[PDB]
Amino acid sequence: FRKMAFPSGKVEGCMVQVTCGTTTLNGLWLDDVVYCPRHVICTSEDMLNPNYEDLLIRKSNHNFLVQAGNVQLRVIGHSMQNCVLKLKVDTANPKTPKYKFVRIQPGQTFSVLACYNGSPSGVYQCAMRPNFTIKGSFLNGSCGSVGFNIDYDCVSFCYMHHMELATGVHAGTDLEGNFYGPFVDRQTAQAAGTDTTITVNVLAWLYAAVINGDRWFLNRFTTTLNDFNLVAMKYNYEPLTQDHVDILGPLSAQTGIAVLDMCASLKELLQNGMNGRTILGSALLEDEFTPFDVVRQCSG
Amino acid sequence: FRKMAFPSGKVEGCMVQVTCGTTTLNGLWLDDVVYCPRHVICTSEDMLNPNYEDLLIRKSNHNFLVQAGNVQLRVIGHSMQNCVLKLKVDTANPKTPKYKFVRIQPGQTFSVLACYNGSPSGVYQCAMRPNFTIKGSFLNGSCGSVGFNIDYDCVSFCYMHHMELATGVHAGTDLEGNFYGPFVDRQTAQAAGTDTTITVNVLAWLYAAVINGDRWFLNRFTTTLNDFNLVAMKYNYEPLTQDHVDILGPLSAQTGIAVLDMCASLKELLQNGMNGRTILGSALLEDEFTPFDVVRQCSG
Ligand SMILES: *[C@H](O)[C@H](CC(C)C)NC(=O)[C@H](CC(C)C)NC(=O)[C@H](CC(C)C)NC(=O)OCc1ccccc1
Ligand SMILES: *[C@H](O)[C@H](CC(C)C)NC(=O)[C@H](CC(C)C)NC(=O)[C@H](CC(C)C)NC(=O)OCc1ccccc1
Ligand SMILES: [Mg+2]
Ligand SMILES: [Mg+2]
Repeated sequence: FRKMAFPSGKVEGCMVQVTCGTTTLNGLWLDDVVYCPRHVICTSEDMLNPNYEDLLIRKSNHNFLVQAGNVQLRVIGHSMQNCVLKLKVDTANPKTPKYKFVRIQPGQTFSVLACYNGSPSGVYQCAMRPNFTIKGSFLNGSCGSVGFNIDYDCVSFCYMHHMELATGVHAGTDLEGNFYGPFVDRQTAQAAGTDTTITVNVLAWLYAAVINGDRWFLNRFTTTLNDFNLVAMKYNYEPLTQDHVDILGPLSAQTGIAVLDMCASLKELLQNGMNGRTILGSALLEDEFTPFDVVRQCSG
Repeated sequence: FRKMAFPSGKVEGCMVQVTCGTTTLNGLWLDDVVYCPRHVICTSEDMLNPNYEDLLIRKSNHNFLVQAGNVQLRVIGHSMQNCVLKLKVDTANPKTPKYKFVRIQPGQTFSVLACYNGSPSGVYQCAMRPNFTIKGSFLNGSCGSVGFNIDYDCVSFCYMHHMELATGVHAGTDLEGNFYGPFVDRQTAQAAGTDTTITVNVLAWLYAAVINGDRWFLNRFTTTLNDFNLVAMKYNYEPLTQDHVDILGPLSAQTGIAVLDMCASLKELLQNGMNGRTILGSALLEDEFTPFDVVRQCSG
């Protein structure tokens, strides 16, 4: 059981480079539109307190330099949608996959194609934290890298990288420019607030462990939804609902282990620790696998 | 700091499906040759004790069905090289990237494009263990999935998946068909032997932690190569050499922390445990990042 990203080839064909002034970052080229973070128009001084409407008014189509590999795209229109800039270009991307723009929920996962200067660097699998941050690896110039899921042949774009809030914690928007969480694209200190552990993901991962022969943690107890959620609150785990029980149905039926039974095992993991032992090669409870991720990786 | 795979698009364009009899698996289509595990010619009974030379003699070009998406490739020659079958087809793959075949060393890393029926499923980053196994996620029909590294525009293929030795541990060949380790492509029980922790990778990861602000583990001590390797042997860590010290040079110079100083810190991590604390969000020492992987992810 590995943390698996989606194959990134369909997204690789959409990455371009966007330059305005001296600032360069990544753009997503779909049909005849290039999407990128609006702060590409900012100077370093601008970023401390930008008036984006005023700043964009001083830019014309020809101040936006868009480069797809080594061919240069002619910008014929520009528009601000929330925190994203949409650059109308004169050429439809011939590599445009079937795609949708989706806004994901906290606790769902996606792949990130980290890019620099319009060039792919690596791919990794992320979860949208309950506090709407992402724990990623993003260096300067990675802005505009996108997060996505693939359903057969259709790419569902769900995230675009905008900013680093603190060491190792990042924030961004959907592809309509709306930030996930309360963040703004301004270089002023911003609080993310208390995060929580994604309970249903932890349970899915425990099922993954059972499916892969790892079962030391299974205990003699059961529990109730309410009894468990009292334990969940003390450990800053999200409350478990019947919706979550339902989504775990494939895993509970595959293993013959009732969800409430697994909750009892999790509760004892929480109150007693792991005692130097290991689950699926990890010494902490992993919460960045959704139930679908587990079924997917166990279905091929 | 995330475990990052290479962008998989260049490899996606080379995956095909290979069927012989009822057995189907993945093939790698490069130029006018398709590479795949030779056990595609085996029945379930054959796999218990195959005579591959005898079994292949009963197959002609037309018993090999090769499918690239929905177009079918005409097989005009077949050849066994070690444990790999090479199927000469009548069409060069128009998506063939610049590529090399390389045989990696234990402790080096690579990306795996897990595939089923010739179709990409996911990508993840792996290390070749010191005992020449890989800890991956491979279901039935994943054989022929390949491991690779990318240097700018050139794909270095280094691994092809052949078999599961035990729950969660896998074995395979280079692209010349030579198994990594002592394994054979036969369904008989096979020992992998004692694994060891990749010391130089652990040290690189500790540097990654310092680069990312995580430094609680840094201590007041230093040590010597010989003193440290006495501690390494007791904990089944590979001995550290001056070659390894040299490769850590970029990280030691970036952080201002001497390698032997970090070894002292690692030694105390080893003898005292982690005391419920965390390094880069992990509760165990991670050894599947090479020094180059760390420089790469810290260089963009
Ligand atoms: C885009 O490529 C780049 C990637 C970063 C990893 C550098 N992002 C930005 O340039 C972005 C532009 C502003 C207008 C949103 N700024 C940041 O991401 C910035 C980087 C940190 C290291 C300063 N983060 C930020 O401003 O968060 C708010 C903040 C302010 C002051 C102190 C801490 C946090
Ligand atoms: C290819 O797609 C497939 C992927 C496996 C994950 C199923 N591999 C094989 O079909 C391969 C063919 C043989 C001739 C190498 N067999 C295995 O991989 C087999 C699977 C296990 C679950 C039986 N592993 C194996 O034979 O290892 C040796 C062995 C034998 C007996 C008991 C334990 C281990
Ligand atoms: Mg912005
Ligand atoms: Mg074989």
